[PDB]
Amino acid sequence: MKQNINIGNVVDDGTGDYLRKGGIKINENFDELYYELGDGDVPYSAGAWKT
Amino acid sequence: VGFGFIAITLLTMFINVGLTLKHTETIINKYKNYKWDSGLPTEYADRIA
Repeated sequence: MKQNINIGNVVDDGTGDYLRKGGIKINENFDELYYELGDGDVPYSAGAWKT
Repeated sequence: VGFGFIAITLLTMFINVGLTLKHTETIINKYKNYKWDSGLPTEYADRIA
């Protein structure tokens, strides 16, 4: 759920994941990770609480 | 005879601006835009830094 964006091994390798799949792998990771404390717009140095 | 007359003079100037103006040449370009939102699949590799 850290939603690790994976690369295959060394550079040049035909394997990878995608710049597409990274998309929303990248973004949710933000959302998921961030929306915890960042809870939408702005992160709270006072922390995020969800009723 | 019997008449004088009064004479004002004038001048005009005939000049080509436009013959110089033209379009020199037109060019264009071929690009591959990285939008994400794609898979690889066709081929591979190729250009490698």
